[PDB]
Formats: sequence, C-alpha cells, structure tokens
Amino acid sequence: KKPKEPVQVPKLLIKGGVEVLEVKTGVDAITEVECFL
Amino acid sequence: PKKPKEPVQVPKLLIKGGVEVLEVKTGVDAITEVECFLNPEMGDPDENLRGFSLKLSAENDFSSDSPERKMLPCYSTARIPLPNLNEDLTCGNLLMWEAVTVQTEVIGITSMLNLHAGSQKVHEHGGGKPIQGSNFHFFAVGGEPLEMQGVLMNYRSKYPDGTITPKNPTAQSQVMNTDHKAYLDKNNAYPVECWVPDPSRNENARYFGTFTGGENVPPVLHVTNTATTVLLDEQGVGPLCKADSLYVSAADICGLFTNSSGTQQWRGLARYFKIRLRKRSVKNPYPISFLLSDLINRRTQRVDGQPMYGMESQVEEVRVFDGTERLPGDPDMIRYIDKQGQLQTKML
Repeated sequence: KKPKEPVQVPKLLIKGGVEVLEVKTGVDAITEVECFL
Repeated sequence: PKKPKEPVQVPKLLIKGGVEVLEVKTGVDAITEVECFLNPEMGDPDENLRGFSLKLSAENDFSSDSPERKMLPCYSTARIPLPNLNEDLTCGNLLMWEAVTVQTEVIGITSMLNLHAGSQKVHEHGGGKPIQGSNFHFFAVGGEPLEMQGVLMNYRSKYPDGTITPKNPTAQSQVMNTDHKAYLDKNNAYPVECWVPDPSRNENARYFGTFTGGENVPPVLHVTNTATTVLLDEQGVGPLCKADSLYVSAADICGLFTNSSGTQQWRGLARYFKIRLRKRSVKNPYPISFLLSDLINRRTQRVDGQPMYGMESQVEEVRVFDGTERLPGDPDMIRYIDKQGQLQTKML
C-alpha cells in the first residue's frame, strides 16, 4: 500500500470545549475552545 | 552556436479529461484538472428566469415570514464522488485525495450588462437601474458536508418548501442558537438565507466567501484567469476526504436582478470548477480498533432507568472489592476508609 502514512504533528490530544481542561499532561497541545458570546 | 533549450518534461498528464478520469487508479504523480460546474440554485422562478429567484418583498413579519422557495436559493451542492485509491489493501494503509487547486468560479455575468432588455428604468432615455446590492460569493468545500449552524432572526419565521431552515424559536435564536447545527448533503435544500456553517467542527471543509453587503453595491469583477487557488495548510492540506466525495457548497447571489417592476429578485449564478488533484495516503480505519475518533469518554446516549442515576439507585455499590488477603478469622468485618484515615470497623 501507499501507506504513506500521515506524518508528524502535535497531537491535539484533546479537543473539546470545556472538558478538555481536566487531566495532567502538558503545553504542546493546544487546546481548543470553541465557544461564543 | 547553441543547440536549443530543453523542452521541459511532462511528467505525464495523460489527460485533463472530463468526468471519465476517476475511473482508473494508478498514482499521486498523475494529475488531474477537472472542468465542470454546478448551476445556480435560486429556487428559481422558472425557465426564463433560469438563474434568478422570484420577486422579493420588504415587509411581511419579523415575528413570522413564510415564503415560497423559488425566490429562495438553497444550498448548492453536488456531491462529487471522489473514490479512493483503495481496493486491495493487502500491504499497509490507505489513500484519499489531497487537493491542490481549484479554480472555481462564479460563472456567467455578461448577460447582466443589459439594462435595456429586462431593466427596470432608472430615469429618462436613461437606461435600466444597474443590478447591484448585496451579493455573496461563497463556496465552501470539503470533501466533507456542511455541519451547519443555522441562524434565525424571526425565530417565529416559517417555511414552506424543502426549506429546511434552522429551526429554533429561541429568543436568543435571533443571534445565538447553536443548536441549528446541520447538514448540506442534497443540493438546493437548506435555504441559503438560513444557515451558516458550523465552522468549528468544520475544519475539514474550507469556506470562502466574500460578502458584499450594501443596498446598492454595484458590481466589479476581475477576469484575471491566473488567480487560481491552491488548496493546502500548515500540514499541507485543504480538506481531504474520508467521505470520498466532494461536498460542494457554494453561493452566488450575484445581486439583484432588478425586476423591471421595482421588484427585484435574485440574480444568482452557476459555479465552475477546475480542480487540480492528487492522491493522499491516509491510514487504517479498521485494522479494527474499539472505536474510531477517540479521546471520548461520554458516549451521548442516556438512560432513563428505573431507579439508578439521580441519586436513588438500585445499586449501592462501594468497597475495596480490591484489598487483598492473608485470611483472618473475621471477614464479616468490612473494609473501608474514613478518608485518609482508614475505616475498619466490624461494621464497615
């Protein structure tokens, strides 16, 4: 196969909205806050 | 002397076919340019006003408006099936196409250069009143369909037709109602004037539009061919597919066809595409894996059980089910914890 493999990124481990905040880990992520006013 | 310059290579292009070209499967290196198009999706009053919507009103109600679709454009699609590259997967992982160029374009102005063969008069010998006003040239594109977010002022406004509009009478709905999340997955349905992307799950479609407000905004185009767009990101891509289908999303209220009357109805237009494509390898869906899409520890689905939840359960269930033992002589003793201190008692 052309299993070319999708390559390197910083995982967004945890996407979400609020929920994301919760667990111990670090920086690299970046975390998303969809939200609105 | 010199003997002439190279001719560069073709790295083969066999074709720029038309539609046929999907049909074979071979390599990324092959490259495809596709012309095709969509037409407008105005609702459309008819044949002679093929490319228009019907006559449009000003003042109805704001706390209710229902109006027939032929004056309602609804979202343009074609769902381009974009087959994979996958077949016999007998050595690794997948490919779905990553996309390089589109030229896509709102096609067809020159007719509107009239004002003498349909016009509403602006005055005197003096011609028609040039079509203008607001217009929107949009399109969004994912090889993913539109997770929308419907919108509504007049959340008391009504729908005839297949005007599957956003549906929330919510006082907030006039400016907030995140609940009209939806999908474009049949062309000319979800009326234009109602929905908007969710753009926030919509990460793998790309939307593009450049709004043109203002009641008289007069036209201007820039027929500069060379101007086509490359469709990538930081990690090199526009969308892709794991939908393997191009969901096409587009808008071209070109402005108002300024009906002779002093009713103006949409001028809309077709959209064109000259896409430049290649095949991107993508990964392993089910090489099995409990699931797919994960970082998720709340499967949406509720339980409406008879006593269990709230705080009222038919369970009660709480101990070290998970200490160990040595074997005592008393074991109808129970092991528990006060909270840092430990509770034993013979009791719990």
